[PDB]
Amino acid sequence: AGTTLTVDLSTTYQRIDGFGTSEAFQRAVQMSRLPEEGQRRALDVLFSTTNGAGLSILRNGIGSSPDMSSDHMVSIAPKSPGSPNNPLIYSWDGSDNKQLWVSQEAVHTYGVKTIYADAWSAPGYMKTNGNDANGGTLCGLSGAQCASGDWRQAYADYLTKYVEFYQESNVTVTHLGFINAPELTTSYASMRFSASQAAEFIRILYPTIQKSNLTYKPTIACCDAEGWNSQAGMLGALSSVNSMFGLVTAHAYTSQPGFSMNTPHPVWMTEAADLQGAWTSAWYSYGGAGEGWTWANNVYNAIVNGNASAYLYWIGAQTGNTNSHMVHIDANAGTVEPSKRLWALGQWSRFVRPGARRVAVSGASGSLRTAAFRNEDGSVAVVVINSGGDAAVNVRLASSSSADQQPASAKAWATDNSRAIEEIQASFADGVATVNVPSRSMTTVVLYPAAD
Ligand SMILES: CO[C@H]1[C@H](O)[C@@H](O)[C@@H](O[C@H]2[C@H](O[C@@H]3CO[C@@H](O)[C@H](O)[C@H]3O)OC[C@@H](O)[C@@H]2O)O[C@@H]1C(=O)O
Repeated sequence: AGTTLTVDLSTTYQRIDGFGTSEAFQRAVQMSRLPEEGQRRALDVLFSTTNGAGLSILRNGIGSSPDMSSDHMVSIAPKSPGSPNNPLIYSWDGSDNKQLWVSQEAVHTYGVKTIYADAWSAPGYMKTNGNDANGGTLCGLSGAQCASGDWRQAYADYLTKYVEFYQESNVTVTHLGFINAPELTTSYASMRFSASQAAEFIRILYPTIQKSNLTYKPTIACCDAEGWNSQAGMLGALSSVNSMFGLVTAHAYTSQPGFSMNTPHPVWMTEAADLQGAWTSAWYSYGGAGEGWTWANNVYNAIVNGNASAYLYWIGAQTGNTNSHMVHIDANAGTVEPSKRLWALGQWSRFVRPGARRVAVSGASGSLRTAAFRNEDGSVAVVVINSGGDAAVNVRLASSSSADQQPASAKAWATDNSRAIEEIQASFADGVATVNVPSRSMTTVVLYPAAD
């Protein structure tokens, strides 16, 4: 009588903080160059819960560079004060590489409440190599002594000031990172920390945040390693400072998020993309690296197998013809073109809202991959990734709690080769939703308590 998926609300796993992306390295500046119509279409496809992906997290870069040449993110303190005991020279431009505008829109127009500010590097004058690019380490960490002096507290004060500048512009930074890919030396903003050096810095940053006049004390994150395997390798050294930070972060480049890390903290997958793959907007062709289907399955893997509480693609909107970004902007034409990778992330984010709890679901046939989430508002979202033909599915709840009320209505949306989070029939009868899950799709079925 169709396949029945039964949600067990009494078996719970990780909280979901949400889904998102970045506009770092002046990708936000590229959005700002669009006509007003195009700016709003780019902001809608990213953040709109009615006509967009409903992304619920924005990752901002804490600019390290002396200026905005090339795609560099200028620092709030680009000029050296000479000694780390001298006051830092802040030169706040009220733009932050156009990330403040994107943030203000995300928060005030679209209701986003999670903002993750992550430094790729300290300013060059705070580092062993005197540059924010080409690796090097923060002056004054163990094994990183500098003629210029110990810049560790100055770096903590600087990160705190950046958060303060966002606060005074009506945006709360909720999460704060001080490194990115700390195993990697690159030709752009980059900075090398060992796990011990990360733990040493957290000892200094934590009391700096805790003692500050910040209205909201942001959660310290570590360490945006390039994969699960590399980040897992840092957790031993980090365990001595588990009382001093509250978020573990890693990318999906050098390994996949396929296992639960041994950490007490929530874990986010903060960066993945097909960075160099030829642009495609396709949902499904053959399961290649850029296809919407592939990315819908990557998010599934990170949440169900990696115990991720969040999933961020690298870039939202950007110019150029690789899959590093979800949304193509043609600066000439003033056009915005979402790939089916944007719709893949949205097929999660629209229905699995911040503060959702992952809950057990059973009944899936071999062609179906399923997961279920109970939202803070009591709505229950059930993900079905269908690798087979169309599949008639029934969705129902069970609980061991008599406080859990039966749902009063259901709706369903699908993304596939012809649909972008398009509503499909959800035939509801006495607590059960019946849906025809399209061939080669990700479908989400949501059961709603009565608003009336
Ligand atoms: C087609 O060039 C693309 C690059 O090949 C690709 O790596 C990316 O380059 C960005 C760079 O992205 C980093 C990817 O590695 C991560 O560890 C790191 O966090 C990211 O920052 O970021 C710096 C920026 O200057 C490069 O452009 O995207 C390139 C693109 O043009 O899309």
